[PDB]
Amino acid sequence: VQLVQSGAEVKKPGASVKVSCKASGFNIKDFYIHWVRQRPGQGLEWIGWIDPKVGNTMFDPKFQGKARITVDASISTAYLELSRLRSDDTAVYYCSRGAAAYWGQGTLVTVS
Amino acid sequence: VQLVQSGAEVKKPGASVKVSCKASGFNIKDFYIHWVRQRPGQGLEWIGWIDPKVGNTMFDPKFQGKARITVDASISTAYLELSRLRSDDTAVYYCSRGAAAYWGQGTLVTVS
Amino acid sequence: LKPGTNQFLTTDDGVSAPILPGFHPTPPIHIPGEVHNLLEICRVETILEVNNLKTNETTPMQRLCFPVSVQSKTGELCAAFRADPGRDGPWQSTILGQLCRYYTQWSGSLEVTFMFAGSFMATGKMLIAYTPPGGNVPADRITAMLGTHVIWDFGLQSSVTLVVPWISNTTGIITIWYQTNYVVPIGAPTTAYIVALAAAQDNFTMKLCKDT
Amino acid sequence: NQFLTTDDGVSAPILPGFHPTPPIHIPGEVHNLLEICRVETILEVNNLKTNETTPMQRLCFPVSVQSKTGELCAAFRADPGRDGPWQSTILGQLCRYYTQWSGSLEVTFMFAGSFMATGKMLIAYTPPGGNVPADRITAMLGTHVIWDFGLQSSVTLVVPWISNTTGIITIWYQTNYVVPIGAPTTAYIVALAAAQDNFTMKLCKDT
Amino acid sequence: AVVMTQTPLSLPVTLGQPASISCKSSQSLLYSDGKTYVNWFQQRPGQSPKRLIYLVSRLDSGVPDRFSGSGSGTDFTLKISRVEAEDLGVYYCWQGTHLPYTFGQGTKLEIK
Amino acid sequence: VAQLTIGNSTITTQEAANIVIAYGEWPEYCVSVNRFFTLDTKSWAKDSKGWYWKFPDVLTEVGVFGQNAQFHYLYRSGFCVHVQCNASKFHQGALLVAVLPEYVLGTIAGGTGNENSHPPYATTQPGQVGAVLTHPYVLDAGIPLSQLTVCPHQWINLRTNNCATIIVPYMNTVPFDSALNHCNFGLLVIPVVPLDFNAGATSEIPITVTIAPMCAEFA
Amino acid sequence: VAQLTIGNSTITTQEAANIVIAYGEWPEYCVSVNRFFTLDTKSWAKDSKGWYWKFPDVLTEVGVFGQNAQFHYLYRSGFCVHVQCNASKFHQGALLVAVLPEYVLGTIAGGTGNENSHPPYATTQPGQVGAVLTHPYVLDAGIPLSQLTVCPHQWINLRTNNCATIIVPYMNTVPFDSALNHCNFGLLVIPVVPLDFNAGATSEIPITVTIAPMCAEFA
Amino acid sequence: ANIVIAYGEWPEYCVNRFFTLDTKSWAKDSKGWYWKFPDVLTEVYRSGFCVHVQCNASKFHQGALLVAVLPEYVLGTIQPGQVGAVLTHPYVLDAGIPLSQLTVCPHQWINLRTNNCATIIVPYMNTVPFDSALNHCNFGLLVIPVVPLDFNAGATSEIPITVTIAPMCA
Amino acid sequence: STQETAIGNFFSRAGLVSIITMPTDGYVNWDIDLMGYAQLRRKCELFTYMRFDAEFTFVVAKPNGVLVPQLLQYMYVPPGAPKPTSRDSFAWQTATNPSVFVKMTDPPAQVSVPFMSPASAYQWFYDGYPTANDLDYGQCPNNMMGTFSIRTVGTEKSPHSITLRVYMRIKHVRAWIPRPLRNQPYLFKTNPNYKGNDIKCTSTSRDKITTL
Amino acid sequence: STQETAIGNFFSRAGLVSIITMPTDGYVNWDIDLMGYAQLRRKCELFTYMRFDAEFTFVVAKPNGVLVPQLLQYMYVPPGAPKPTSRDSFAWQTATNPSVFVKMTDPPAQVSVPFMSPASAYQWFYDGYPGQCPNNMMGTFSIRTVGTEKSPHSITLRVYMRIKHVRAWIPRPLRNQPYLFKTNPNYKGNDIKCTSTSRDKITTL
Repeated sequence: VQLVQSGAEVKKPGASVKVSCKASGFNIKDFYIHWVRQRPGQGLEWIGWIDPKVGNTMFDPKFQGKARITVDASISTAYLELSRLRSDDTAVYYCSRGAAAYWGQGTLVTVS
Repeated sequence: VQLVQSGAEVKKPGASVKVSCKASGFNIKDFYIHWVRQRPGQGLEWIGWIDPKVGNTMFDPKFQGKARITVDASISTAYLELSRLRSDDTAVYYCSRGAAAYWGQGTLVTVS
Repeated sequence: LKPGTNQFLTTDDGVSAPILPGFHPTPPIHIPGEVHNLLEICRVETILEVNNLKTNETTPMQRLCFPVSVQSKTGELCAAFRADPGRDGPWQSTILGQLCRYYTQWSGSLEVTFMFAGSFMATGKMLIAYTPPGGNVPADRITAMLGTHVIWDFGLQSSVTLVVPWISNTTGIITIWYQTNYVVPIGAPTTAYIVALAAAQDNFTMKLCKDT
Repeated sequence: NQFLTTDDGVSAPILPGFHPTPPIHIPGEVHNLLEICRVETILEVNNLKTNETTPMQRLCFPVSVQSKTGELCAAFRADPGRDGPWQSTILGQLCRYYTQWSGSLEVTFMFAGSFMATGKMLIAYTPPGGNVPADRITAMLGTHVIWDFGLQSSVTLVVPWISNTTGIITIWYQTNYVVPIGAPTTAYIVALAAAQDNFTMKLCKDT
Repeated sequence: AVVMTQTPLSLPVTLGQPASISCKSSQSLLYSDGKTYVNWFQQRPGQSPKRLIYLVSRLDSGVPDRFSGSGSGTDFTLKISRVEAEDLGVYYCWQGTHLPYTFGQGTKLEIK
Repeated sequence: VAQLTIGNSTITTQEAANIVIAYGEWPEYCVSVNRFFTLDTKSWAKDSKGWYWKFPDVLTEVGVFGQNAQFHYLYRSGFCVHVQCNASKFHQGALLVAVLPEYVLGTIAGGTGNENSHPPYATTQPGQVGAVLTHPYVLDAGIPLSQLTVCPHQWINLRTNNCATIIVPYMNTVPFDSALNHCNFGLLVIPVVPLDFNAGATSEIPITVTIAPMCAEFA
Repeated sequence: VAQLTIGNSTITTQEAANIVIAYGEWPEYCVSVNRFFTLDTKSWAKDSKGWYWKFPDVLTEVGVFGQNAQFHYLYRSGFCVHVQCNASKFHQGALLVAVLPEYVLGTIAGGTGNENSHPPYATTQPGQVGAVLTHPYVLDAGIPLSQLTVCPHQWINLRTNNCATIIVPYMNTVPFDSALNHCNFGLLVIPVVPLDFNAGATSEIPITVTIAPMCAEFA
Repeated sequence: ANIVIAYGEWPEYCVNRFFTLDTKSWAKDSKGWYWKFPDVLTEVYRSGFCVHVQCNASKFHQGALLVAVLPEYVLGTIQPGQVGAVLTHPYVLDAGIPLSQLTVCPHQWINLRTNNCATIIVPYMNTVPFDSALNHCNFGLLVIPVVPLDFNAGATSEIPITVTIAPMCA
Repeated sequence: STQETAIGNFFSRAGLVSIITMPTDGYVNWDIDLMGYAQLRRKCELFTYMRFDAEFTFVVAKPNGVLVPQLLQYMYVPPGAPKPTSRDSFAWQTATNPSVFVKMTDPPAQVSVPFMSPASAYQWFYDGYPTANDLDYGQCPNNMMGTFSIRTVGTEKSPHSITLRVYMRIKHVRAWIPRPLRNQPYLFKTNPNYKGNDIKCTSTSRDKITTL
Repeated sequence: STQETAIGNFFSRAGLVSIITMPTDGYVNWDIDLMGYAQLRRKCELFTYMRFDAEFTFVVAKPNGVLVPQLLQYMYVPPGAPKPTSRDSFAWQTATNPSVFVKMTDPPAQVSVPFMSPASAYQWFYDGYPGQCPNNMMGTFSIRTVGTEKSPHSITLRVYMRIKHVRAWIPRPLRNQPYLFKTNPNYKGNDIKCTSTSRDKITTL
């Protein structure tokens, strides 16, 4: 059971990207899927999780507007759609079911 | 430039699956993306292509109802959604931009 | 002698003994401009501060108007601000937003007018779009027109009015989209400014007095 | 110069400039508490000692084919203030907030068996200060109705007067339970109780 | 707007001596329900993070039982019996009581 | 037999005037919505405990009742429910259909997923399929079933009748509200007398719910 | 100045009765749709050749005009167009706005992609942004521009006026039709006299199109 | 015919010539001017006033002015007569009144795109019906360039502003 | 007669809602809620929409039962205004908050407060979340009457420790939409939770159904 | 409704205007003052001509808030009469300056004073010279104990004040800069605190 993700991206300010998170083995509609961030040279942060059964999605106050989590049951993905990027949004992003079981590799994004 | 795809799937009759086709390097909104099939021990077949600019999708008469091609511009995918599978739909599926440049690896599906 | 007597209530009225009973004060004289209700004050147009950038505390005279120019492509937004007179931001600078600090709850409808200030030879169109509360800011122009909007043309009139339907106690977002690019002939200036104004309608009322 | 606890009077308002929200008509306004004591609520006649584990069975008492004709099936007193079955109804909970009550009551039953069942039962009520009957033939001599659950599924019995030794209501078997092949064997009877128009309560006290 | 603090910077350690990393909060992290909720995560330089402690003092498939944790109410701590080489990395606090989930400042383990 | 049809749907109902109007007030006021939305069929087993649906979240996903009105989201609506249980003449049992306004389910369920890594939150919008009750005797709140009949209710006795309709008006402190946050009332269906049938017959009796709004305003 | 508003939108137009009714027939018949949908602004450069939009595909994606009516898809509608060009008093040029019914573009374009592995197909639904013409003198068909004025038309001369409105009724052999397949008419805007301006001024003059349907029936 | 009457009261009762002041030149970086009224008249009782402000500019200039009267205008630490006086920090006028809320007083906008005339009729406003003139000043007229002037190079650099006062039966 | 059982005579009696002790910070901020002593709670729950104003009374004496003059002050904050945080904070001199000034040796104070909900009636049961779509977790509404704040008058600390009780009547009640009672014991002050494993049945028990 | 925002409700509620401390000369001459605490000042200046009478109330206690049965006198002088200068001066026996005599254990005193301007309304803004201050004064109060030698009880008191029958005659803009003095509208010259808060980009939400 592992969560594999997409590759890195290089973008410009004001754009909108969406990273992906593959599920494998375990069913996608059971666990919450959290999303965390790490600015380079800064401690781990948190964005928000998603309830895949009905669609409850809730975010940290900071990124209230910017972020958007969606889930697909057929291909078993979990997307995090950022929007209106600034120079502060260069970081590695991870998707992890609950906290313990597994996490995925880092996906660095570049806005410069 | 290569088209990587999803893994194999084992399903039951009457279900609906969707394979995926990753783009890489080249832009997704320029070329047509065809989809072909190979029943085991049978010659190559054809399902239908998609015009990614506006959304023109057209299929072979045979699978007129069953199939459904969609494209996503953000994550650069190309999905082929089959539906109402019978015992005849066990085959390898490939996605290829135009015919020549590249094709992707085979994705075998199982309905038994 | 019931309970509740012998106390000093702060907000109680009543007749108190006058200190100078023989005194007859000066009779009034008609002077113009008597105000009875505070809602006469909240119905005049005052300047909004839409261009409240972080680089304007040094020279604050530029904070009153936001610019338009020829170096901007068509279809992109120009400015955006929320519509709630109680919070911080642009509504602190108007007479409505200062008299709403002094009350807790308010409701009613508002109106926002703009005024072009360029030369006589300039021409172009801009789209004033308003999204209702609990919605989302539009991503581009084609999703903004589908809501409530007016199309301001500053080659015909120099001032247009946009009315906000209802606010109470997530709020609305007003956006200023470019419809066409700025058109000027030889000799006219390049950039121009737009000054904004805001006041309330007749059905604006407040209650539950508080202190700032 | 005293703070009597239960005295009324005009007291000085804390916010004289405040004008509160005007009312809006919302449905269901209740003026007297006797509108609440006139609706039928479930009794708990089968309050045995072996039901604290699964309390859903406490709402209905059974009838069966293994019972001979003319044997008492169940019984209960009629006073909403004391303990026992009357604690579970809305009348018996609002009578804990008062001291003296009087008036007339009504108790309705409702059969819940299959469509093919037939038989008769005798609902007998003894007045206060009398005695519980020993068998059926001394029970029919008093006030009683003969419920037949092959014709109607709900019958009503009215209690004449209670005040502040009380009445005893008995459910006698008149005929045995009759069922065809394929029908179920046992059936349940759910009871209901409410008050009449002349029920009043007259002094306030806490529970 | 809860905040967390950790014992600062790094406790230089050697092969076999305890570390005693501490984490202190601003308000009690006990939910209405009986459970109190904290977690500790460890990330090795160059890999995704992993969960170490469950609830306040329980372990989940972490073979070394060296990691023991303890505490309640305002303060929490992790006492390790013997720090092996594998244990080098960074350490964080995660808290679940209030809505803005908080991740800790982050400390370092170093050799002397 | 009566084929009641309004708009697009068509349903069959008995010729019985056994309707009950909640609190004696018809829904009074001040095109493609006034139709019978019939929900999923719930199967009544031998040891089931009861089901509940909340309103007006029950018509949010299916249907367009709560479609964002891009002008403003002020709505005000009543309803007309229909519960019916198609059983034979050899089954027996009794149901209790009642609408209780402003229900709050204290009980908590784990929900779909956590790893003791957030407090497990609770779901209070069952939506389309509804949800089973946990402890009936208390109705997932402290209220006793016994006294549930103080609200608007109707009995479904399988011996006599298989229909129960309740007309419920709008009941809230404010005349209009934002829909997604609120939930006005809850319909409950509780098997007070359990089902029984001799072996060999059908094991699950079906239950069908039909909803019809009464002039949901948007002005 | 006149603030014409109908429904939700509000636009400003001159007080000129220079309207032209196509073939002398008002659109006669037998709520949230009668509003001014204003399209994207096309920039008129110094060497541009012309633009065209097809109808009623122009309001299919944007808007809900062609929303599937789940009953049946019989529709019948007219239109009211508005072309305006905001230029200064030092520019010069002339436009020719005309609606030609039943246009067929013989010319073919490669389209977005092929590898000489299917015959390159052609696009005839420009949709929202329109599309540039290739050879104006023939209008992508053999028709000569010269004679384009036999259809309903209006001149936009930058010396005098900057507005041109055409009222076009419904024109088809059958009274109703399936929308997606068909396309009734095409609006064309062709710079017959080219733009000129002395160096220093603005280089691109804008063009704004505004559409308003006239009681699109669905019955 | 765009006159504005201050507080809706015409000056009623119980020298009549247009005194025109000196012309003030509006530069590219000017901050604004103000005249205390009884005093201006003095160098050149119960009385009204009538003030006209006009700016003769071309159709290729751009800018906006805000003419507003203000009763009992008292200033921050610094009686100007004909010439007037400049402002020190425009944003706060000189008493911390925010410019933004100046429009609560009687006012009129001078936008160079549309109109170049603004007249305000102001009645007598004081606690006593009569007073002395050399000590007291009733109101102050303010002209502040809220939107700055701009022009392309080669045109005239200074746009003129002319004020004309006319008494109303003193 | 039938008047004794009316809605008016069901809530008319006064009863203490809280006990406040200030021994030797110097101030306390007692929140207002009918809830907080159990008996009343269940009574109120009889209905789901209530509307009423209150009338408070404060009796004060030393813990020991003797009196000593010490002017006190009972500052009342309306909903939305900021609460005091120290004995010498800025809030105590705010005009908008009314207060009474009474002596310990005097008869007890009496204050009436009108209902200040933004809606038309109070709700003891709210189904949704406090926030279009749900945004945060919770099952509590927004209805309150604001806190009271009690402290001694002066600069330095009082020599004596004081305790007080607050009694409250309810008047002019009206009610709407009746509901069932509560039998399970309560567990918290805001949500209707109950003990899961064991459920106390409503009635007592007997041995046989045919007993008398 | 519209009655809550009227001019009568916007100045009705009372507030303290001064704190007077007399520890162990024996008297104090508190002048009348409305520009004394800041809050009222802002509110008051919303207009330039006001007219109102007041209603005062003096609550008195020891600094630790314990009452002592001791006598007081709150002498009130009108505008124009000379103020007292010593504890045993000649002014304290003058009949034309009214005074109240209240004990400390009594309920607090309450006095209303009508507006005594020679003009018809108060002026918070005067342009001319009498200086840039007008001549509006409503007298001063004078508080002392009653007796010949010093009372052995230090006292403190607060003065609350209501405003009745308000009327206003011209409106003006508000004030954003902090104040510097009690009589003139000066402001800090070098730095000016802009009224609004700030954001980083104009196109932010």
